[PDB]
Amino acid sequence: TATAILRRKKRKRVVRNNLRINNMNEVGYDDIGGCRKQMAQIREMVELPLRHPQLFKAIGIKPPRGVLMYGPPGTGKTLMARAVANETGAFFFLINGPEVMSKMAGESESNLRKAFEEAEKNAPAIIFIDEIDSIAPKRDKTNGEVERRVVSQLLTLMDGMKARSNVVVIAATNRPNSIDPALRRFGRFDREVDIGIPDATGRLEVLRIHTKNMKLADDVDLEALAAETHGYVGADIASLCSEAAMQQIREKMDLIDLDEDEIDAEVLDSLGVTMDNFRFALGNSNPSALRETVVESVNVTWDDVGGLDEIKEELKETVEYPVLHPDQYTKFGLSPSKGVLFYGPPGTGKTLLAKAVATEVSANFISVKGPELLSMWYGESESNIRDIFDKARAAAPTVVFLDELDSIAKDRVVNQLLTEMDGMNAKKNVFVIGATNRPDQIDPAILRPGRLDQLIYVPLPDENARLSILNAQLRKTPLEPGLELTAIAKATQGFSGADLLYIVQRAAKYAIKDSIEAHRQHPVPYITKEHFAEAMKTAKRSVSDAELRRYEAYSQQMKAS
Amino acid sequence: DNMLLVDDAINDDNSVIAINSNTMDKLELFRGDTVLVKGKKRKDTVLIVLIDDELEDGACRINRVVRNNLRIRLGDLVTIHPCPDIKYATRISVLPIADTIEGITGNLFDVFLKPYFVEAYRPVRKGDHFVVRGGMRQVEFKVVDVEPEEYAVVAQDTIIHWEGEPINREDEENNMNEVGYDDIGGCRKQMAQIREMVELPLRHPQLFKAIGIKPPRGVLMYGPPGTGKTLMARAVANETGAFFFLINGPEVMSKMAGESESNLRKAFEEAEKNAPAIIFIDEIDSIAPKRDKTNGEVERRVVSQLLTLMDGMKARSNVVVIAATNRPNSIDPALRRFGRFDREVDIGIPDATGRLEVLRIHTKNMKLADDVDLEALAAETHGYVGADIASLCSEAAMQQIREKMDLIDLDEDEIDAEVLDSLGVTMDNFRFALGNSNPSALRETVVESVNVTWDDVGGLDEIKEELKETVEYPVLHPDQYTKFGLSPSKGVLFYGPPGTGKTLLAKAVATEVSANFISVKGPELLSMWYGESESNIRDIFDKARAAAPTVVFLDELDSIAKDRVVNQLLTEMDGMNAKKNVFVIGATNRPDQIDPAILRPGRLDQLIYVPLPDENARLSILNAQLRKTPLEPGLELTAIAKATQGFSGADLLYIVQRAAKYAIKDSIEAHRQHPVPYITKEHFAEAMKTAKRSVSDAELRRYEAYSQQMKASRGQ
Amino acid sequence: RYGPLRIKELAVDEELEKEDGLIPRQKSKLCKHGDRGMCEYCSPLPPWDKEYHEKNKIKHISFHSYLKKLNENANKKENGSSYISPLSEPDFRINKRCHNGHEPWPRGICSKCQPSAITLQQQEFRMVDHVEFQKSEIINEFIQAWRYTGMQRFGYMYGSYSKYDNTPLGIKAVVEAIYEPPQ
Ligand SMILES: Nc1ncnc2c1ncn2[C@@H]1O[C@H](COP(=O)(O)OP(=O)(O)OP(=O)(O)O)[C@@H](O)[C@H]1O
Ligand SMILES: Nc1ncnc2c1ncn2[C@@H]1O[C@H](COP(=O)(O)OP(=O)(O)O)[C@@H](O)[C@H]1O
Ligand SMILES: Nc1ncnc2c1ncn2[C@@H]1O[C@H](COP(=O)(O)OP(=O)(O)O)[C@@H](O)[C@H]1O
Ligand SMILES: Nc1ncnc2c1ncn2[C@@H]1O[C@H](COP(=O)(O)OP(=O)(O)O)[C@@H](O)[C@H]1O
Ligand SMILES: [Zn+2]
Ligand SMILES: [Zn+2]
Repeated sequence: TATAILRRKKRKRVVRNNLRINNMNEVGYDDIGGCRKQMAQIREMVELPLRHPQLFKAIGIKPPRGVLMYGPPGTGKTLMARAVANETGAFFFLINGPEVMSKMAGESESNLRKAFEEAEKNAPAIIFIDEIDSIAPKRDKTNGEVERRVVSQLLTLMDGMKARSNVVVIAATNRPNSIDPALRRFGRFDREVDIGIPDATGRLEVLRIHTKNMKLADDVDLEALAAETHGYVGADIASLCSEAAMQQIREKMDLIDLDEDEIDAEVLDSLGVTMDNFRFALGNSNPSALRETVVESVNVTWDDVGGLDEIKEELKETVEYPVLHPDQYTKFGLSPSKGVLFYGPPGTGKTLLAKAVATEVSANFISVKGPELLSMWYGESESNIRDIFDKARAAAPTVVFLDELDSIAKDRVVNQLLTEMDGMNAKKNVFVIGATNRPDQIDPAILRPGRLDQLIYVPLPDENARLSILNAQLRKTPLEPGLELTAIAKATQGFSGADLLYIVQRAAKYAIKDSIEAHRQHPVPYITKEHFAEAMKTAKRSVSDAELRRYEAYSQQMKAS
Repeated sequence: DNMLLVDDAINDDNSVIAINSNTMDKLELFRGDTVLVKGKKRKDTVLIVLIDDELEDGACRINRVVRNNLRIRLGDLVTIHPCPDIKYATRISVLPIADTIEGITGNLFDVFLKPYFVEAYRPVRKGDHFVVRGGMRQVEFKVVDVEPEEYAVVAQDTIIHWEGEPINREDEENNMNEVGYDDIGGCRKQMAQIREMVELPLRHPQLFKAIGIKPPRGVLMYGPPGTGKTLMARAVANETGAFFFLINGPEVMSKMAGESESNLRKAFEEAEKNAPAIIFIDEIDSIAPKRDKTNGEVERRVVSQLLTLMDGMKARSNVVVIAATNRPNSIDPALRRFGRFDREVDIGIPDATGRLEVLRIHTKNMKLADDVDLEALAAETHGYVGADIASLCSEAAMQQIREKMDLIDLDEDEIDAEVLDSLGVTMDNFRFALGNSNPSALRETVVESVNVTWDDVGGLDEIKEELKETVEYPVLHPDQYTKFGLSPSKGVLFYGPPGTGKTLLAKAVATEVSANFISVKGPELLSMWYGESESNIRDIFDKARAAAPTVVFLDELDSIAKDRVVNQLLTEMDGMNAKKNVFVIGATNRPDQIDPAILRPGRLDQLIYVPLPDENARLSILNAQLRKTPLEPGLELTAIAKATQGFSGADLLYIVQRAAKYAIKDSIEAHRQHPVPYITKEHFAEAMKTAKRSVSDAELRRYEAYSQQMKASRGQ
Repeated sequence: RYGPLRIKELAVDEELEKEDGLIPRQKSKLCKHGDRGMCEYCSPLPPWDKEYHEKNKIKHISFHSYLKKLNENANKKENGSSYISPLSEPDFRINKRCHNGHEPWPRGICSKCQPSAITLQQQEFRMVDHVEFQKSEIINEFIQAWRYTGMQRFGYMYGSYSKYDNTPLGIKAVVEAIYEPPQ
């Protein structure tokens, strides 16, 4: 069950080199890391149909064929496909999207015909239709005759392929909805796999895989780099390493005479990548995966947040029990609730609560910020709500955090969201968590049963919660020995978490200012109480009293009702 | 050692070099030795070594022709190496220069070359020049072809083929390729970037093998049209010595259907087959425009073929692809990911020094008159790209020709050489050309550099220190921020009455950290809102990233911040990496009208008030605006500054401008009547008589009330 | 090689290459311009003009003229490229070694080394234009062979090539003798 196929080179000093223990293909499972679940799914759906076809005969079923991988560009879909194909060691026919699309008119279809015919002839075969979108975009995108001839030919070949032949088709596309919808029916690319950005452990694995040949200096802390790099896809990490090496060589260029074709061997052998080079590369790099909705994991437990004990218990009862113990729910025959809606003053930490809920069920987390909602409302966002929920289904269990519903729920977008939520499978674990500061403005239609009906109030932090938050925010900062914070926490009655963050940030700013002054004068390794007092002299609440009274009145109305 | 000094040789032989005895001993050379000499631009030649003690130790003498061939000037350094493996030229094909051979009758070969090569054994290499002085004539030639290649010794038995059509001289000059770095000025930063990104992968590939990394391949340059992108690419290619394979966009897109793909495939195949190579895809936007543009199949097949070729070259081949586009968003987005044009370079309008360098580069063949003040022209030319400066020089020359046209007979087709000598451009001609100039770079947002210090902004010391601690410290001491684990602040929002000089503060902040400055005025934002502009916010921030450390400036943001545009701006601000040294500075007069979303933390949160100038500040502003004006000796502006309480900087500028207008009026009237080199205090009094405040009391009170509210909001 | 290839070929090719073959045309009655200055109908006719060939009952275009057409179609001077060979003999055999990650054809193939569909089409340029028999005896004896024996024959025909004025940049193969192999 689960990742059961992963447990236990490339079918292959001189002996070690021969046994593999510019064109160095045949990258095995070793050359991939941080995507264990998806790799396990692909292996399970590819190997067994080909390596061991007699099991299906013994049990008497027709194995699924179409496999559709999709995820943000650069996550390594092509790498995974090539690795699986080489590991299986079967006739591997490779077809690219643009490569076929670049042919003359009338020749981009005969190539597909011959490809499928040859794959059938030499079974078992694996066909990797890379960038399938280019040859089968959305129906409205292309109206030309050729752009429909190609799609029709692809569909006919796919339908004709479904037979005893041990041939499996794999396709890759960044946008799940970009593919022609007709390609996602039974007997076609039905099984779908979602690739999400890696987590800290995945980033560490990727960095180790790429950083095995570079002449790394001893003062390298790859763990720190993995911790700092957030939202970096594998391609971004490779670019980071390349940029760091480029920076190292640039720094060493002083002793390098460019005029001479050759260089002194000692200088060439003295190259060494330092941590500062990696930091500079991080400064230069610029990830772009987060620009669009992606699937990622979170590791927030019930300790980075303060208070809200009743809220924590309510969320546990709502989400954990259906996930951990569905058997008792079936015993009582009651289906679990679908969504939840957090409301309260801003800055109380609703995002952290959503992340903690996702972590407890060990479910992937998808987010939709306010600007994303506005972009979708204006109809200039590449993705779509249907796309979001399709990815959520493919990556179940999942938690979809819709932030700032008030912007759109002041509607086409609201109607689409309602339809998607209603159409959700009852037993499938697709939780929806909404965040809003103005519950009244929200369209009441969303609050009907079977929807975001479970409203939860998030109160402002209490003295204990304020102290806990302040301690958590200052944990990773050099503080003066015996530096108390209870007095500050008590003095910050009515302060939201953002206010405490602002206070600590200003204190650190004063500390760094003093340190810079001292260094220029020549000292300040800590953040002493004077900086905190100076910052506090200017800090103040960010929530007006009337807002708090309105929230309290709404909570009282809900309780009474 | 072998870095011999260049000097003019007494002899007129084209393959003889005289060297010092001491250097000859150092290099173990001897008389009559044929040696390979390398100068500049990778130029090489073969010279017969002759001992000569007259030269100082470490110096060599070569004649004019050899220096011209080597593209080097007297006083430079040349490297001389042994050439013992030079074979005799089996067959040399040589043709003359047409202009030189004009007026020659009979067989040129017997007249000039036959005595020149017999009993001479002159080494000859392709692309060299040799001049024969026969009788009363002197004729230059070219080493068109040599067998064996590429060079060999012309022996007595060597066969010489002089047959062939004359070679026009205009080709060598007017086709002046092989342009070195000395032909590019004002863009040293981008030139250095391209050099460090191209030369090292090609010139020293073993470096990356030693470090065991895959060097970046794609490169994408972009900037305003006419900024010398093609010139920079050509210069880099020529200096690197790689197999340059220039490809044009319009040229490829003008072929019949089914031919552009073949041309691209053939080009890439040839580039691969002759590694190392440098492919330059000019005007790539004309090959792969944005998706929303032409949807025709002929417009998609070319893009798909280009993508396939780009993806297919990942191998041990030394191929570098350079593309040029006017804007980054024109190219299809698919061409901006890993394994493709992932490295970007931005070209911006030059500063004063850049314009001076451009003028000197172009104004070296002009017969300029003595009264030339290139520095003055550079100061008075703002926003000119290189092409505009070249056009300015051409127009000035045309104006000079027009002025001298009086002494020319148009009907006669011959002009006296004396008149031609008198030709010379003058400063008035350049001023007229400027008057006829039509700059167009500024019509869109463009990266630029500013040079304002903490002296053009009077007073406001607390604001200056706040900006310093907000911006300068992160850039210069990021290690401290890392030590304390504090993320630097992104941007600030300046608010206050108009005319306080917010733009000056932004420029000063940009200058202090030595950061490029990008400006986005209100009309540009409105044009983006209506969608009739050539650029979008995403493009602006992409250019800001490319030209980091940059400072983006928005003016009168309240016009759009009263929304699709604001949503795009928020998305871009959230997207940018925090570590990137990009600061977004907004300026507005009605802060409360700004959308609250803009003021949230992680965005333009910091809010800074810009008060009106005070008495000392007003005096400093007046003095600064009058530094380059002739004033009345003994005149004091303290009284004027005192009397101008409550006036803005724009008001003081208006007062000074009116005073200057009155001064010029009086001077012109006096000259017509015919004195007043400066401005007397009476003019200043007259100008002040018309003074009018640009700020009403109610608005100032409202600004003060808002400031008090903000202070109370942070006072507990 | 930074330009056109360097090799020595038949003299006919050289002499033909030296010529340009332009067919001059005089002032058409439809022109609107002074004596000097040619607009669109008075311009010289390129040697590859298909209209002239099909108008004069010539079915093909004298290969050298086709080479001139190809050279004119591209390869701008002084810039725009570093020379691309305009003529390439098509090859259909599958590349035995492509290796984007796949193995040779016998047990693996990609879409980059797959022979694309072949579009057969009548060629438009004929290399050799006119085959010329020096004397009637040369072939009369050959046919006399069949007359006497009654069986078919087969023999190579040696000869040499030369210009052919009757066609734009045309070539003629003059056959001198016939040799009959043992068959
Ligand atoms: N485990 C990994 N996950 C992600 N990237 C990886 C991993 N290991 C290596 N990489 C690097 O990440 C990049 C992935 O390239 P790849 O071509 O597979 O990406 P892609 O976006 O899936 O491709 P495609 O163009 O086919 O859509 C390469 O640099 C590869 O070296
Ligand atoms: N228990 C808590 N209460 C309030 N704020 C917290 C708490 N824990 C962490 N935070 C801080 O709250 C910030 C995010 O607030 P959150 O409410 O999740 O988003 P928003 O402010 O948009 O509603 C983080 O920067 C975090 O440091
Ligand atoms: N240093 C320079 N920077 C910019 N332009 C320059 C410079 N030196 C010369 N120029 C002139 O500016 C023009 C640059 O043309 P360019 O913009 O590169 O052409 P393209 O439109 O192909 O990009 C040319 O006329 C060139 O002679
Ligand atoms: N220290 C200063 N304070 C205010 N204005 C100044 C100062 N120094 C110069 N100025 C003038 O103020 C003008 C500002 O113009 P403008 O941009 O329209 O207003 P603002 O800069 O306030 O937005 C400039 O033309 C400049 O000459
Ligand atoms: Zn005419
Ligand atoms: Zn192949």
